[PDB]
Amino acid sequence: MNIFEMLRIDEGLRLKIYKDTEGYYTIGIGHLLTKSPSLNAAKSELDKAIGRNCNGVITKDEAEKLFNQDVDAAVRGILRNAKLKPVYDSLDAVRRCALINMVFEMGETGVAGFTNSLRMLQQKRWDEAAVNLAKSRWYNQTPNRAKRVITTFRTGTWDAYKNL
Repeated sequence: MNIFEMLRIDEGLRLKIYKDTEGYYTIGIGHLLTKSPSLNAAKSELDKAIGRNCNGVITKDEAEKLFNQDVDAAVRGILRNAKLKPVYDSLDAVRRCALINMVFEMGETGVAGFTNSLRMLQQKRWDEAAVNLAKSRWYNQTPNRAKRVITTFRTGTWDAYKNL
C-alpha cells in the first residue's frame, strides 16, 4: 500500500463532474473544481485544468495526471508549511501518508488548524491524538473515511485499508 492507493480508496474515481459530499463540483480522484454553484463555472474550471474542451468529461489518463499533481502539491505544501513540516518530519512512513491524506482532502490551512492533535502526533501520543481528531466536523460529516485515517495514525499500520 502506498499514498496513491490509499487516496484512491478514500476518494473514488469519477470521469464525469460530480458533486462531493459537501455539495461541490469535483472530478476524477477527489479533484475539487469549484465551490461555486454554477455547473457552468465548474465546466470552465475543468477546461482550464485540462487544457481542452472537455464538456464535463475526462479520460482516465486525465484523472491520473490531475491526481499526480494534487498529491505532489500536498507534499510540497506540508514541507513549506511551518506548522506541518515539523510534524511530518517527526513521523514514520505510514503516519506520514495519513497527514498527506488529510492535507489532500482539507488543505494545508485546514489541517494546520488542528493544533492540539498535531501536538499530540508530534509527541507520539497515538491514543490521545486519535480521540482528539474525532472531535471534529470532519469526523462527524464523513465518519468512515475519517475513521480509516484516524486508525492509520493510531496504529501506524495499513490495517484499515487492507480489506478495501
